[PDB]
This record gives sequence, C-alpha cells and structure tokens, in this order.
Amino acid sequence: SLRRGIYHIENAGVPSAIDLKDGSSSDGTPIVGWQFTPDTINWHQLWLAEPIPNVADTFTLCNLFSGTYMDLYNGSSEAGTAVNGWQGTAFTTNPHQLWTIKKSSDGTSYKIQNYGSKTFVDLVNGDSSDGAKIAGWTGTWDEGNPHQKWYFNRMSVSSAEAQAAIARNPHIHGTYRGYILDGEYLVLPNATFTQIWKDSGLPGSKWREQIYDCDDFAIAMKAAVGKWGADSWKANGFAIFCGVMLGVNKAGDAAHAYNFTLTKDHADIVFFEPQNGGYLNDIGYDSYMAFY
Amino acid sequence: SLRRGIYHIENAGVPSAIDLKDGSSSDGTPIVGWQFTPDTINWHQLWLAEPIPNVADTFTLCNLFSGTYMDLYNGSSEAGTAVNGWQGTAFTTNPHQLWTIKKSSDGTSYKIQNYGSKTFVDLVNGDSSDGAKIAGWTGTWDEGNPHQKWYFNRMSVSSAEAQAAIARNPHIHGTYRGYILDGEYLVLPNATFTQIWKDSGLPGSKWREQIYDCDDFAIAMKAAVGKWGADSWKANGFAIFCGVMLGVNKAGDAAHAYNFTLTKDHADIVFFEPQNGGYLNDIGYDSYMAFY
Ligand SMILES: C[C@@H]1O[C@@H](O[C@@H]2[C@@H](O[C@H]3O[C@H](CO)[C@H](O)[C@H](O)[C@H]3O)[C@@H](O)[C@@H](CO)O[C@@H]2O)[C@@H](O)[C@H](O)[C@@H]1O
Ligand SMILES: C[C@@H]1O[C@@H](O[C@@H]2[C@@H](O[C@H]3O[C@H](CO)[C@H](O)[C@H](O)[C@H]3O)[C@@H](O)[C@@H](CO)O[C@@H]2O)[C@@H](O)[C@H](O)[C@@H]1O
Ligand SMILES: C[C@@H]1O[C@@H](O[C@@H]2[C@@H](O[C@H]3O[C@H](CO)[C@H](O)[C@H](O)[C@H]3O)[C@@H](O)[C@@H](CO)O[C@H]2O)[C@@H](O)[C@H](O)[C@@H]1O
Ligand SMILES: C[C@@H]1O[C@@H](O[C@@H]2[C@@H](O[C@H]3O[C@H](CO)[C@H](O)[C@H](O)[C@H]3O)[C@@H](O)[C@@H](CO)O[C@H]2O)[C@@H](O)[C@H](O)[C@@H]1O
Ligand SMILES: C[C@@H]1O[C@@H](O[C@@H]2[C@@H](O[C@H]3O[C@H](CO)[C@H](O)[C@H](O)[C@H]3O)[C@@H](O)[C@@H](CO)O[C@H]2O)[C@@H](O)[C@H](O)[C@@H]1O
Ligand SMILES: C[C@@H]1O[C@@H](O[C@@H]2[C@@H](O[C@H]3O[C@H](CO)[C@H](O)[C@H](O)[C@H]3O)[C@@H](O)[C@@H](CO)O[C@H]2O)[C@@H](O)[C@H](O)[C@@H]1O
Ligand SMILES: [Ca+2]
Ligand SMILES: [Ca+2]
Ligand SMILES: [Ca+2]
Ligand SMILES: [Ca+2]
Ligand code: NA
Ligand code: NA
Ligand SMILES: [Zn+2]
Ligand SMILES: [Zn+2]
Ligand SMILES: [Zn+2]
Ligand SMILES: [Zn+2]
Ligand SMILES: [Zn+2]
Ligand SMILES: [Zn+2]
Ligand SMILES: [Zn+2]
Ligand SMILES: [Zn+2]
Ligand SMILES: [Zn+2]
Ligand SMILES: [Zn+2]
Repeated sequence: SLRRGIYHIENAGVPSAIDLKDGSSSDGTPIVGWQFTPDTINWHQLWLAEPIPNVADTFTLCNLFSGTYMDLYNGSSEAGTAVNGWQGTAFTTNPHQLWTIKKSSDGTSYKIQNYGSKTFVDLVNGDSSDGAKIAGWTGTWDEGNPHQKWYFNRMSVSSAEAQAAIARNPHIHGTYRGYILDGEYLVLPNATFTQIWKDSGLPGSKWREQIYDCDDFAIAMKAAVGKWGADSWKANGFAIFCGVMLGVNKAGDAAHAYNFTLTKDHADIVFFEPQNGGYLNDIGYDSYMAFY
Repeated sequence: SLRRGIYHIENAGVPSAIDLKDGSSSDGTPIVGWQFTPDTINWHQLWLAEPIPNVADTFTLCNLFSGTYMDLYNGSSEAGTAVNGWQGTAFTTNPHQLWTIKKSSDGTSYKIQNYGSKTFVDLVNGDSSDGAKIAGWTGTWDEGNPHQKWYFNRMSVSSAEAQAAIARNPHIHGTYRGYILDGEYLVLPNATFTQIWKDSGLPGSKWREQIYDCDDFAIAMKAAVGKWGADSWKANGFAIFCGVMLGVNKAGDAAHAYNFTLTKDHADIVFFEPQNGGYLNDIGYDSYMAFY
C-alpha cells in the first residue's frame, strides 16, 4: 500500500513529474508533465496523499503549494478527459477527486485510477515536453504502458520513521528522551535547510553568554523552519522536519544545543550547527534530548 | 549574601531607583535617582550583580540596558564623588567598579560600598527629584541614614528557583521531564510578555493542522522572547524567562503545546496560551515536558 505522505510523482517512461501549472489555486488549473531538478524543492510538483477510511488503496492528492486537489474534469470516463487542480477537502466523497493508487506490473511504479471513472492518469503520448497534457485514459492494472506508470518518490517521513533514524545514530546519550510534535514531515534538501537558515538572519547573530547562546540559535532555527512551512505551503496536515537537540560532550562537563535534519534516503540524521551552518556526522556532543 | 542576579535598586527613604541617565553607553554617563513604575520594565534602572571570586560580598553592577558598569569617578574617597556608567568587565580588578553590598542596620535594605574608596553610594540630600545626584559619600555600615540604604528588588530567578516554581505547580504529569537551557532569567511582567507576543505577529497566526499548530505557536513565542532579549539589552550573562511545555489532558488522549511564565513573587508558574494570549492557572493539560 502507498503510505500517507508527500510524493514527487515522476513518469516511468520519461523524466516528467506531475505539475500543477504555475502552482495556481484557480479551479481548472491544468495538471501537466514538467521536468524537475533533484535535491531541490520542486514547488509545483509535490502531492500530499491522504488515505480514505473504509475505501482500500484510495486517496485524495493535494498539491502541497496550491492546497487544491487532483480532479478528473466532470469525472468523465472519456479518454483524454482533463486532469486539473480543483478546490476540495482531504476526505471528500467527490469521486472526481478520489484516486486508487496501486503498484504497476513492474512492482515499483504505481498506476493512478480515478475511483469514479476507473480511467488512469496518463501522460498523453509519453510527451516529455514541459506542459505536456495529462489526462484520464482507458487502460488496465497489469499492462506495461509507461504513459500510465508513475514513481511515487517519497519526500516525507512519519514521526515513526524520524524516530528510527535518530535511534540508528551512534551519538545518542544513555539518558536520551525524544519529544514528537507532529505526524508527517517534509524532509528538506540541505540546500533549502541552509537557505531558511540564511533567510532567518541567524548567520549575522553573535554568540552572547545566556542572552543569545547555543539554545537561542537552535530554537530560532526551528521557529524559522516552522514559519517557512506555514508561509510557503497552502496544504495542511503535515510539518517541515527540523529537530532541536541538547547534547553533552565526552567528559560530561559541557552541554550544547544544535539542530538536526535527515539524509536523502531518510534512514539517518545529520547534525546542523546553527552558529555557522555546518552539517556534521559528529558535532562532538551526544544528544540527551530532542524535540522535532 | 546578595545573590548573583538582576535588581531594581530603590532608595529606602524616597521612591527613587538607581538610574543610568537616558540609559547611555557613554563613559561618564551620570547615575541618578529617578521615579519608577512597578510591574513594568524600568529600562534604565536594572543592574546585573556579578559576584567576584575570593572577595567576600563584592560585585560588579552592570546596567542591563547599557552594558556599562557603576563606576566611582577616579575611585576618589572625597564625599560627593560622581557615580557614573563606565565601560568595564564582569570580573574587573578596577576597584572603581567593585562594590561590597551588605544588609543595612534595618536588615532588609543594603548599603553599597566602593571596594577601593570604602565610601558608600548616597542619594545626595535624600533628593527625590528625577535626576538627583548619586555620589560616593563617607558613612558607616551600621547607621540608619536612608540616603545610603537601598532595597535590592530581585527581578531575576536562578534556574534552581524556576525549577522550584514548576515543582510547586499541581498540573505536572507523573512522567514530567524539565530541560534547563540557561542559569539566570529576567522575569517579565505579564504586560511585557503580552507585548512581545503581539510584536511577534502570533495574534494574527491561524491554527493549521501540523503545519502551524500548538507546537509552532509555543516555539515561535519562545524564539520571539529570545530575540527580544538579545535585541533589547547590551549586558550578557542572563536570559529572559519564557518556558515551553507539552501537556496531556485528563483522558490521556490529547496533547497540547503552550508557554509559561512566573508570578510577581517568583514562587509559582502561570500558563500562557500563545494562540489567544490568555494567562491561566489551569490550561486543562498536565505538563510531561518543559524547556526554559
Ligand atoms: C504505444 C501504444 O501504447 C498503447 O497505447 C497508448 C494508449 O494506451 C492506453 O489507451 C489505449 C487506447 O487508446 C488502450 O486502452 C491501452 O490499454 C491504454 O494503456 C494511451 O496511453 C495513449 C495516450 O498516452 O498513448 C498510446 O496510444 C497501445 O494501445 C498501442 O497499441 C501502442 O502500443
Ligand atoms: C540628615 C543628616 O544625616 C547625616 O547626614 C547626611 C550625610 O551623611 C553621611 O555623611 C556624613 C558627612 O556629611 C556622615 O559621614 C554620615 O555618617 C554619613 O551617613 C550624607 O548622606 C548627606 C548627602 O546625602 O546628607 C546628610 O548630610 C548626619 O550626619 C546629619 O547629622 C544629619 O542627621
Ligand atoms: C517557483 C518557480 O519554480 C521553478 O519554476 C516552475 C517550474 O519548475 C520546474 O521546472 C523548472 C524548469 O522549468 C525546473 O526543472 C524546476 O526544478 C521544476 O520544479 C514548473 O513547476 C513550472 C510549471 O508549473 O512553473 C514554474 O514556475 C523555477 O524555475 C522558478 O525560478 C521559480 O522558483
Ligand atoms: C456532481 C457535482 O459534484 C460537485 O461538483 C464538481 C466539482 O467539485 C468540487 O468543486 C466544487 C466547486 O466547483 C465544490 O467546491 C465541491 O465541493 C468540490 O468537490 C469539481 O469536481 C468539478 C470538476 O470535475 O466537477 C463538478 O461537477 C458538486 O459541487 C456539484 O454540486 C455536483 O454535485
Ligand atoms: C525608555 C524610556 O523609558 C521611560 O523613560 C525613561 C525614564 O524612565 C523612568 O521614569 C519614567 C518617568 O520619567 C517612569 O517612571 C518609568 O517607569 C521609569 O523607568 C528614566 O529612566 C529616564 C532617565 O534615564 O530616561 C527615560 O528615557 C519612558 O518614560 C519612555 O517613554 C521610554 O520608554
Ligand atoms: C588607574 C586607572 O584604571 C583604569 O582607568 C579608569 C577607568 O577604567 C575603566 O575605563 C577605562 C577607559 O577609560 C578602561 O576601559 C578600563 O579597563 C576600565 O576599567 C575608569 O574607572 C575611570 C573613571 O573612574 O577612571 C580611570 O582611572 C585604567 O584604564 C587606567 O589605565 C589606569 O590604570
Ligand atoms: Ca503538532
Ligand atoms: Ca540562552
Ligand atoms: Ca544556555
Ligand atoms: Ca507543528
Ligand atoms: Na483507505
Ligand atoms: Na565573592
Ligand atoms: Zn461526477
Ligand atoms: Zn510512448
Ligand atoms: Zn558520540
Ligand atoms: Zn553551546
Ligand atoms: Zn566525536
Ligand atoms: Zn583608582
Ligand atoms: Zn534625608
Ligand atoms: Zn492538572
Ligand atoms: Zn494544541
Ligand atoms: Zn483542570
């Protein structure tokens, strides 16, 4: 089963991702194929898959930027029916906006079937051009046709996944406690994480004993990523990943506050030093507390 | 013994506090008597008393706003010698800037004696006028003379005092852990705490599921008080008091993030709701975590 989370949805045939054109909130905004840059935020190309209760393998897909939903126009079963952004809700009963998403015959990519029409999301003609039509189209669950096959490239972690990544780290103190704030987090590329650090003005902040020392940098960095999340995205029902940790050194006579993010592969954490913007596999402290 | 911390220093004879005139960082800025408003920040009238090691009952007094030090001009023992703000350091050996501070004969107020001159800080003529001279003056440790007697009205708590105030609260969960970030905190009047909440723009923030929900409000409020502290005060070696808590309800099926401050008398905590700016003795959750 596809898990609740944020996905970059990439065609199995050509390197085109599902793109809400200009990220418009306008009803009837075309959803198209568009080229993408890896290890960035692809601003118009992120989709929040919300599972529907009591309806197997079926979801809403909410554009993270627009807060509008993938919508089969008038729910038509006609081949070539437009797939657009449209206003909706996370648990709608509008079958225009309900998508059964299951593994293709290749066992890695998925097919996206409209719950109402039973037609499939199709990159018409396998066109790799920026702005290529995406439509609802006849097809089957089993066929190889790559026009209708999509890699769901997972951009988020559950809190349980974030907890596993921390637990895998060697720099966790024996007294560690971890405090979970949210359920599902968008993992940032380091490029973006760094940019939010710059845009916060933390690079200009001077260390001052107690009045602006390591706890103040680490908590400011988390607030800045919180603020960036609300101000950047119109969808709800997720957070941005940015941890705070308190750590103790080896001698056990010095504590230090810092941040942490997650690796590309979501498997491990990386320490961030909000006083200089360094990423470290070893920040010279072992964490006895985290909140994220 | 006077404890390390921040004091509003008020004359025992008349309601004049020790005031660095216009809060100037200029060397030779006059220190004067000036009327004050209770339960505000008295911006020019707060002094950080730093104890000197191996020198009994002797301190630097750093103006919290200017970051400059109370200084007996040329360390003269002549009656009427000017007491000014001057550049210095927290553990100077400059005896112009070193002050032996011990209880008066009334056992509540203190006398302030220059370590070098052995003359006392004196509100000349007990003049209650705004801008009245304060000078180094002959006198004794035992005499009643209220010109040379000063209430040290304590505005800060140790981390140990903040810990005692939390532990006295009935709304602490059995699983509570508390994480201490700093050593000495300026306690804010609710008026100021509220104003920092307004100036943050949190009153305009909408609750949004995960993306800006209670953890985001509470952490934003703490960052805003951190920022206000650094941006407002030129002294170092203290923090501003603003706690985060995570709490669980009575049913044990709902968690909520919020802030907490301290009472006037420093003895108890009060819960703050950063989504509406309410102060509450009972926020309907019991804290299982705090950092402050
Ligand atoms: C290259 C082409 O692939 C298949 O064609 C696709 C179309 O496939 C889908 O629709 C057709 C009917 O037109 C049929 O229902 C099929 O089962 C289904 O997968 C469709 O993807 C369009 C739009 O992108 O492009 C191609 O026409 C196949 O039917 C053709 O024989 C041929 O191999
Ligand atoms: C009202 C006045 O109080 C005492 O006088 C103070 C001064 O007191 C201090 O200085 C005097 C010498 O001038 C003396 O050394 C005394 O022990 C010491 O406390 C001083 O505070 C000035 C400046 O504010 O005001 C008064 O003159 C006392 O000596 C007087 O007899 C008289 O009772
Ligand atoms: C917000 C906007 O993002 C970029 O433009 C998008 C564009 O982005 C994708 O395609 C570009 C090349 O056109 C790159 O491969 C990016 O990595 C992709 O994310 C598309 O989403 C189109 C169609 O909706 O909209 C554009 O606004 C970027 O080029 C802009 O500078 C800007 O940051
Ligand atoms: C059968 C039809 O279903 C709904 O209309 C859809 C429409 O639905 C969404 O957008 C409208 C506003 O246009 C409302 O906000 C709905 O709540 C949304 O779910 C879209 O799906 C478009 C494009 O496919 O098709 C319409 O038919 C409903 O609003 C109508 O009243 C009607 O019952
Ligand atoms: C920063 C400044 O603070 C206030 O003015 C100070 C003044 O403040 C004290 O005296 C006033 C009345 O003059 C009130 O009692 C305040 O409660 C006191 O804190 C003094 O510190 C003088 C001498 O250095 O400087 C003034 O700037 C306030 O009146 C101003 O509006 C302003 O906020
Ligand atoms: C004996 C004298 O002590 C110092 O000068 C003081 C002066 O000290 C402070 O300010 C100066 C700059 O004027 C330096 O930063 C010192 O480090 C500070 O401690 C003030 O206390 C004034 C006013 O009472 O008196 C001067 O005599 C020292 O700097 C001199 O060299 C000299 O040794
Ligand atoms: Ca939350
Ligand atoms: Ca601090
Ligand atoms: Ca600290
Ligand atoms: Ca949140
Ligand atoms: Na389901
Ligand atoms: Na001492
Ligand atoms: Zn319909
Ligand atoms: Zn093709
Ligand atoms: Zn380690
Ligand atoms: Zn540190
Ligand atoms: Zn190491
Ligand atoms: Zn001297
Ligand atoms: Zn008098
Ligand atoms: Zn309770
Ligand atoms: Zn809440
Ligand atoms: Zn209650």
